[PDB]
Amino acid sequence: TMIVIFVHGWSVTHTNTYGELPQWLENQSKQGKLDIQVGNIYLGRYISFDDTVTVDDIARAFDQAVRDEIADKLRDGQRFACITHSTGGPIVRKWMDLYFKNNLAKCPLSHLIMLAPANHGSALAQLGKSRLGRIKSFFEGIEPGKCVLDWLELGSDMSWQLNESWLDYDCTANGVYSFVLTGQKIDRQFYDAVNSYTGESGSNGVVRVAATNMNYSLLKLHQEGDNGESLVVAKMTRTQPMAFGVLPGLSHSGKNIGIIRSITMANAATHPTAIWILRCLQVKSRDSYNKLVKELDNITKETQKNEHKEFVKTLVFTREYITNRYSMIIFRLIDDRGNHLIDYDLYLTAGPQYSEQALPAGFFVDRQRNLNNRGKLTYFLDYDIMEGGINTPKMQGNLGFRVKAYPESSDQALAYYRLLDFHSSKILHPNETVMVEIMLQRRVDRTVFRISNNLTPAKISGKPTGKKID
Amino acid sequence: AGTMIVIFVHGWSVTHTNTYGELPQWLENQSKQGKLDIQVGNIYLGRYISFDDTVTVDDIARAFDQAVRDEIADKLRDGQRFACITHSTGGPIVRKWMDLYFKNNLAKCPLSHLIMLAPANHGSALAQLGKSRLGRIKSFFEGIEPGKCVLDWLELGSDMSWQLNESWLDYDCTANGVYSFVLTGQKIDRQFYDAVNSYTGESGSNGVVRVAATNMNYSLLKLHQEGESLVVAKMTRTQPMAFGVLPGLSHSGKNIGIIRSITMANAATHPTAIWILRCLQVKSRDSYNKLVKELDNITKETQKNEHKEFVKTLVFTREYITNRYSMIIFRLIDDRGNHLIDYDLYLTAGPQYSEQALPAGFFVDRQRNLNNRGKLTYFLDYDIMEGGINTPKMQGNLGFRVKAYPESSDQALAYYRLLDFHSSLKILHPNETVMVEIMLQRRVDRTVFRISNNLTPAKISGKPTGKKID
Amino acid sequence: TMIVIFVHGWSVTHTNTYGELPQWLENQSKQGKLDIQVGNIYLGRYISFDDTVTVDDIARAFDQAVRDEIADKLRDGQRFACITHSTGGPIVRKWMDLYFKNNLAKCPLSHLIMLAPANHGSALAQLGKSRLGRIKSFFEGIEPGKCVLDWLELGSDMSWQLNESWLDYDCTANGVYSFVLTGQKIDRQFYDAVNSYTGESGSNGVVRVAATNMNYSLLKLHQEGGESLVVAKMTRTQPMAFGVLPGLSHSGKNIGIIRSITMANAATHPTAIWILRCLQVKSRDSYNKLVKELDNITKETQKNEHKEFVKTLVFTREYITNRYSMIIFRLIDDRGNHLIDYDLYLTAGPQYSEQAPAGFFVDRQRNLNNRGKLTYFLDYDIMEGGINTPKMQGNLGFRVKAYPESSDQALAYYRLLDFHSSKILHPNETVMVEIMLQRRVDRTVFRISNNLTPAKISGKPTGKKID
Amino acid sequence: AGTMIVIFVHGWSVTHTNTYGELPQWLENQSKQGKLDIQVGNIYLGRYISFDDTVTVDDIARAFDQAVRDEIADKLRDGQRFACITHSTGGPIVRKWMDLYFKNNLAKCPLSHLIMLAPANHGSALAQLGKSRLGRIKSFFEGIEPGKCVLDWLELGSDMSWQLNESWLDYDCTANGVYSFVLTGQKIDRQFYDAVNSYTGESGSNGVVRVAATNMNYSLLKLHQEGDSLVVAKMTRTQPMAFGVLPGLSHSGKNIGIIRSITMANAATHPTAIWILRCLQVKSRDSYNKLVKELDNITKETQKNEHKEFVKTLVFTREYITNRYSMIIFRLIDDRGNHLIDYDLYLTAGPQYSEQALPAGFFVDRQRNLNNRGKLTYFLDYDIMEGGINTPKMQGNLGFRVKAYPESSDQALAYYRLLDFHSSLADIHKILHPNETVMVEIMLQRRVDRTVFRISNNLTPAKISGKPTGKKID
Ligand SMILES: NC(=O)c1ccc[n+]([C@@H]2O[C@H](COP(=O)([O-])OP(=O)(O)OC[C@H]3O[C@@H](n4cnc5c(N)ncnc54)[C@H](O)[C@@H]3O)[C@@H](O)[C@H]2O)c1
Ligand SMILES: NC(=O)c1ccc[n+]([C@@H]2O[C@H](COP(=O)([O-])OP(=O)(O)OC[C@H]3O[C@@H](n4cnc5c(N)ncnc54)[C@H](O)[C@@H]3O)[C@@H](O)[C@H]2O)c1
Ligand SMILES: NC(=O)c1ccc[n+]([C@@H]2O[C@H](COP(=O)([O-])OP(=O)(O)OC[C@H]3O[C@@H](n4cnc5c(N)ncnc54)[C@H](O)[C@@H]3O)[C@@H](O)[C@H]2O)c1
Repeated sequence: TMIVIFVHGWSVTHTNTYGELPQWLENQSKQGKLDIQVGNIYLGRYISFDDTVTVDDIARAFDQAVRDEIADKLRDGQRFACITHSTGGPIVRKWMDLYFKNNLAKCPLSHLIMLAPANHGSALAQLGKSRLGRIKSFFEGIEPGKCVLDWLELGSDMSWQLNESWLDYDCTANGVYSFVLTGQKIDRQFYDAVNSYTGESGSNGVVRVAATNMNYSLLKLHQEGDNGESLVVAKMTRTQPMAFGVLPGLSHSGKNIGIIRSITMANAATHPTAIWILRCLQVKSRDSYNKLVKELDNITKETQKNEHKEFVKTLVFTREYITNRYSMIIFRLIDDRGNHLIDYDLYLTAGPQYSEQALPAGFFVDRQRNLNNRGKLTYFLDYDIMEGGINTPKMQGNLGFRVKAYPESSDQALAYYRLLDFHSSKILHPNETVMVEIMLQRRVDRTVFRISNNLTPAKISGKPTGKKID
Repeated sequence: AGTMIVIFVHGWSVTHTNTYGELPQWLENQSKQGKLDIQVGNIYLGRYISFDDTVTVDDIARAFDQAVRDEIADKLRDGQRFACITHSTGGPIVRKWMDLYFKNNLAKCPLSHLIMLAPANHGSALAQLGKSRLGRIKSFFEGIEPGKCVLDWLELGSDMSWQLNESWLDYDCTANGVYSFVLTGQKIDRQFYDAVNSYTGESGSNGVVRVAATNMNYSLLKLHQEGESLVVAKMTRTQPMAFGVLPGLSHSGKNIGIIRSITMANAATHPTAIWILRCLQVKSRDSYNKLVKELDNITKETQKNEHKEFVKTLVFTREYITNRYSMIIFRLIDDRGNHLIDYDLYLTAGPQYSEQALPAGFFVDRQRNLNNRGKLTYFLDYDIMEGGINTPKMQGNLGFRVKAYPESSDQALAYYRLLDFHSSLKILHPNETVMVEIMLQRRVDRTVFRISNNLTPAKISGKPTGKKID
Repeated sequence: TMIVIFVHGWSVTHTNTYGELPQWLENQSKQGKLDIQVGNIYLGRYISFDDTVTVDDIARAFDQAVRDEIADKLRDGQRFACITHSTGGPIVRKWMDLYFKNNLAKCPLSHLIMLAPANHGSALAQLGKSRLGRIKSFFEGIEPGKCVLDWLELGSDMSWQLNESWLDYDCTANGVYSFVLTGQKIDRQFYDAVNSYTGESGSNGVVRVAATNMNYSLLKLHQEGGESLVVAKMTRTQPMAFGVLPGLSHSGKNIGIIRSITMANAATHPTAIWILRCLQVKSRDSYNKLVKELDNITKETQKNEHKEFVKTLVFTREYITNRYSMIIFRLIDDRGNHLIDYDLYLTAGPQYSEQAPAGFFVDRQRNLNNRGKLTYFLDYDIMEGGINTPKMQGNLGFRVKAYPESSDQALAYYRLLDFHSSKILHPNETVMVEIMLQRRVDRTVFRISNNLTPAKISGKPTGKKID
Repeated sequence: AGTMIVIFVHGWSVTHTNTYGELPQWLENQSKQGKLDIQVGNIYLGRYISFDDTVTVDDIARAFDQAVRDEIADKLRDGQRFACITHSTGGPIVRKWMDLYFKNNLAKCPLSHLIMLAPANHGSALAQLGKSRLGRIKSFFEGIEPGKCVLDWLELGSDMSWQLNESWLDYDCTANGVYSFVLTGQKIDRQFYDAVNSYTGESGSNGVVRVAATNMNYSLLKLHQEGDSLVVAKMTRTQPMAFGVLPGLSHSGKNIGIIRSITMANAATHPTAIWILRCLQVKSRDSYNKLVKELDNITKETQKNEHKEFVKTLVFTREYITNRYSMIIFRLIDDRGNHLIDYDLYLTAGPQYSEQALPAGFFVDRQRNLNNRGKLTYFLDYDIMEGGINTPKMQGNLGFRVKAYPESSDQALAYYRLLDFHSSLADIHKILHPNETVMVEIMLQRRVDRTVFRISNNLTPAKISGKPTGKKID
């Protein structure tokens, strides 16, 4: 009654990317642990190395591939589970959005198990097609498709569109049980030295675990107050809870410790991914699901506690690597007129007074700005260093945002924005991404247009009246 | 329930209200003699900022609303309505202001008349030349360089002018007690022909804006591909509006500026002053109809007399041929929502429409928009087109052929197929622009995603099936 | 006692680009009309469709291929003749410049016959790699190397550099006999409706007649000086054989200048005819008589091809092809900078009015990598006809103004230059026009004062200039 | 029969001559007390335009010569020479001036002393930050946005910076009676730190210029790829110049600006006033060489006292570590004249020269020039590196590895070969010196395969194969 479909990631050119997990599940079903008839396990192959192919298209082609091989079985009423890796995750989420956003109860997918999904993007996607194809994790010279890489770029418009659309989902309430499994171990033998993201703390060498999590909040900040005063009003929303687990000592790819690539028949019984793939596949109820959620999070705590400090030693060097728990902000800033702000300055603030110079030492990990939509900003931060120094008596747990959009207020300004200030701290969570959309009031001065019945001609002064228009 | 207000609106790079010539002084006196009902002090000079890089057209239209309320909110509340006499970009400004504030209830927009002097309603070919290069041109000597965002508005094939004009397809000013008129000229002030820029003397233009781009009588043909490839044509058209081409008038200049060259002494004989007075005297649909025919007659008289111009000097003899012209603005997208940038576009003619059968001399110019490279503005010679195509061996045919890439090939995976629209005398009209939005069928090959239950790992072939997906 | 090597053009993937001319030169030699041993005819094949391969690469490679195959025969005192087509011409010209610039008496090349070389560039190159590859004749969809396009875009730095070096050449005096043979016929099937250059008058569909000629002048105008102003300096290459053959396009089996040559039509093919004559030249006299005969063929061809009437059951059209002139402008200043923002004017008439003949202009192009290189394409006949009249006194000049202009605030600017002359233009010829502007800096850019009381720094110009 | 003349020239962003603090009046009164021989009226305040986009550094140098000739022509004719005291970009400008008029006859240059305070001789990391972002920085609150041509010059690894400073390799200021000096500081004025641009508080700088960029004791390093892969290296170095890292001084600001904070009430105890007065008194090869010995001593003590700073407010406690750093400026060309832009560069250390063996914390910052993509400037911590490399297990080794593209592959036709260079932190002939910039020019051997051109006398037409021969052409 159960069908299983594997979906790989980008820059994949061989179906052994799935390791030996497919054979395992078929072999496990033969022993009564799964109800998968012979021939109901499918290996998915899709073309991710084409510059002309967008993400939507592959989601359209996935639909065509599903109806093609198993329309008869879906008519009988079987439903399938999705075990994806890397881009496969976002692809299937798009396919669901393209075909079942508002009738998920009638979607033929029964389970969706995502392995290290770049649900909120990969920092390396901005590196390009050629500079990143050189990294042996892809290899060829110029590997993955440009349009796939536009999607995965941090602060991507399409990424925001699909994830804000997914804010409304309720998979559990509709009989769809989704999960996310990821690791935070760097396969240090493949660290590209002149591309630090490959050994970034908080990642498996490719995707940051905070980008894997499907538990995230959208925070909308609207500027108000006429010419003073009131200013910012906040409204926050959150996805439905999803089973989230950071498993121990598993990187993104590679036979050695690849989250899926490292699965063999011999080690499947003790492979964290193999073990938990199955337990998720076994879910058939709401209580079973929620018991798996509270089990997975417990593991997440354990692995991130056990992988906090690492001492690797060669005959040449001695090194300690610190891996904490992290967070991610995707900032979008628009205005009340439809323009997308691209020129601005954004500050995190803290202290009794919400000063931009007060955040604890070491709060920052990385700042990236999207190439196509420049006005999108993705910050990568150390939640543990922050929360540690944030939550004290004389800092009071404060954290805020200050956007200085441009052009700024001046004695000659005619269309400009004002300083926006927000004071809070719950915005950030460990191993979580946050989407902050900040809407500013575009302020046009009355001088931009004036009328006077003084019919004696005169020069048109660019003299601002210092008074805004309604 | 009685009285008339008049508000003048100038054009771009205007820094002095003498841009309006002496037309305000004239109308005040004409109303004093009983030819209009305009109380003393109800004629207004508008002055807005067009030389600011930060100020948008939306900004100015919004600022116009505040300027109106700021000065004549009381009178409007008394049941008074104003007539906007606009010049150049002032027209696009006022149209945008009706769209922002009163589209779906024009019946009580405070505007009763809109007389539009030489407005780049469908853009100005000069805009793409740039800010610095244009400020140095003889058409811009009288002011400062133009705003970057204003220039983004008047660029041929611009998105904003497209958005505004498609919205104006649904307008109906006449039925709502709003009488709009467009008046322009087609004479080149040859003393201001920029040498290294032919647009400043382009036939069918007044040195700045093309006659066809001033007309508000335009169509929108949406051509959708279906499929053996098929095409479905659907066209709509604006409501009839008064349109006049007056004799021997340029865009600006004290010599023959359509409004700039109006003095107290020459107003009685000035074509602009005469017909502006007539237009303001309309208070009925029948009066509107009568003016429509009378104005069209002036267009045919004007374009008959100005067909040839003989310039002789002690140094050279020259003949200038100004005919009647047509304009297209092509938009090209696909059925998945993407906006296409790479395509080849053909006009067709003959028995079954060869791209090489067009009459010699059909072409005047084409321009590709800088921000949307998929927007194509063609400028053609309707006389020569119609003259050759409406013959027995030509059978009065015309069509479009679009070749968008990636094209069909063994490289397929993702591509488009040719479109052939087969039509016409109608698509073209003299002194008229037409918007041709063509929706393509994006085809995806099935190997873009396939699933197979053969658990034996294998390489992933990028070879298309030759069969598209749904 | 002679070797022949064929060199092809860009986007060529098959040796048949040379038509059947190679077998024709082997048979003509066997009949006693040339002294070529059997096996001394060579087909050169170089890669032009690789984005990473440069013209410098291909030249360096030509030398290695020559040495790899005929080092034996070259030391035995044989020397070879190169018959080039399209970009193959510039390639040999570059090789020539890499290994035998200072001593053409020791170069193994004895003859160079160039078939429609875009020696001064091709207007098509700017169209891009993708757009050009879609032209059915060369069809593929993205084809030629981008570095090849960089060399062959009008006004490119490299072709400019190679050809400035060529004002110092004199192949004939060094025993080397050079030739340019081209046509001006449009193969009208290959006309691309979205790219009008494909039928441009004054071209063979790809190369303009004035772009293949090696008879050009490099005119240098140095603005000196409140006033005083212009100084002119013109240098010109040594004479070369230039022939415009009848009824031949760039490529295609129908009327390709070399591609349409067959075993059966070679005797009447204008190319095969004059290729044999060019190879038979062996002295100053043979070269000079050949030169003038090509001049007669050029005037005969261009007089018969002035008007062409094409006929179809759907339309009847008339094609007028005149003789055209190309100017290539280079604009720098007395400091080494390359000027990008400026307006350029042709001026004519008694007062040299930039506003003064109708139809003078055909095309203008701005190079994509060097923004300051401006290429004119002009109708010489219409030009000469309108200016060499009583009321226009045959005058022709330039005017340039680089930005910043002299302004109320300008501190680093340029002064208008005005050249008066006319010989700059000749039909079927390109002229390279380098203009050195005088960069003027106002003193306010730097002042010193012993008034030690601090004060704000005003940037208002003093109205004076620094040395 | 003369006295000396002194001319101040400021840096970029300067709209007011108070940028020089009160140093000029101090030098006037100090001369009045017999400590200098400056006649009244022989001290000049220079003002050049740094905020105009149309104005290049070459135009500033040109204008300086005209200004000097406009004001003190007959003074210089009568046998007088002037001392230059510069701050920020004024340093390079004068250096550009000397190069335009006296490159190879410094014995005939009217300048007798050059005292540069915070010259971005090798550029400022802030220059890459466009002239719009940079005018928003609170430091130059009083100043307006730069001219773009000054930025292009100040940008790290700019071609024009490489040219002037490469021409300065053959200078010998001391041997021609010209006494030049570099006196900088490394204090961060923590009050004006722009939190959106961390360079403004970068360790190893004063807020604008890194200590490695000020110094004129630098080396040019050439690595020529040879073989039929072997490397041949040629190192060249400038003549010793006075170098001083003075204590507790930032770039600008009346609080602790190296020159902006100078008043007459604090001049007697201002390190910059003390040492400038000493430089101006140099009148021999002897006094000069012993003045640089003194500056080396102060440079040392300054960086030992400023290694650790602790700022304590009621809200937070912080500790800032500042060590000694070195700047590598990479230029990459090939033997054909082309400029290699696409490549990757690995510093390698330890036995067997592994890229993955560099000492932890070796790196501070990397920047790729905007106008010339082939220029790579690395900013490195010398102490952490020298500490980790000059140990038994590391054998004191440091090398370079550049790959260059296209690389060796089945593509081939025109490609490049791996360059492996080995040497350094030995203290005998090392490549990195503390508080120093090093210039590294990398020439790769462009390799073309024989398939790019073949000839054959088999006259039967055939398809042309782009299949690489795997063998190269000379
Ligand atoms: N590359 C990474 O792994 C990484 C790490 C941290 C942050 N980021 C951030 O991602 C964004 C893009 O990364 P980026 O590397 O292009 O920015 P960058 O500032 O680090 O480098 C800019 C350019 O210089 C190149 N370059 C840097 N070091 C080089 C070296 N040793 N050899 C050859 N080329 C070298 C880079 O490839 C890039 O083209 C930036 O915001 C950056 O701060 C990237
Ligand atoms: N800006 C600095 O102080 C700094 C510090 C260290 C290294 N660098 C290096 O200098 C080079 C260029 O500097 P960069 O800052 O442009 O590179 P970057 O990678 O840090 O940022 C790239 C773009 O994102 C913008 N941006 C980043 N954070 C922002 C924020 N909070 N608010 C508004 N805009 C923000 C930046 O202005 C920039 O346009 C890079 O190689 C970079 O790695 C810069
Ligand atoms: N195998 C791994 O997992 C791993 C992880 C981190 C660092 N390392 C290695 O440890 C050593 C110390 O690095 P770190 O942790 O102090 O800082 P880092 O590795 O985070 O590097 C900091 C910056 O310098 C770049 N860089 C790193 N190594 C380089 C090299 N050999 N050559 C040129 N650029 C390089 C990086 O891309 C980054 O921009 C490096 O050799 C580094 O390659 C290895």
